[PDB]
Amino acid sequence: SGHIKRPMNAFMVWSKIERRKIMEQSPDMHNAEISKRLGKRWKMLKDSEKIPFIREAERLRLKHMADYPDYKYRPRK
DNA sequence: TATTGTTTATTT
DNA sequence: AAATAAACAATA
Repeated sequence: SGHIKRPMNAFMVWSKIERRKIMEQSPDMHNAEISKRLGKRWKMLKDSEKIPFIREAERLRLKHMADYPDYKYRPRK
């Protein structure tokens, strides 16, 4: 459609993988509960444990700049 | 139907 | 200038 999406931050990068894991082990589980539990877990994670994901987001961000150099975030009502 | 981090938009 | 609001990325 032409709309350029926001880069995934570290929490989104981690959430994708962990949501997939919870889905594989515990299917038939509602997405709101999964988000609540993922938020709690992420808040418990040590900063160092978060390093791979943070950097990964940054990597994606760099790619975003290369793919859409004229891009700026524009939230609209 | 919810979550965190990031950015812009709005109100103070 | 600074506190607050609000949009939004992936996903069942």
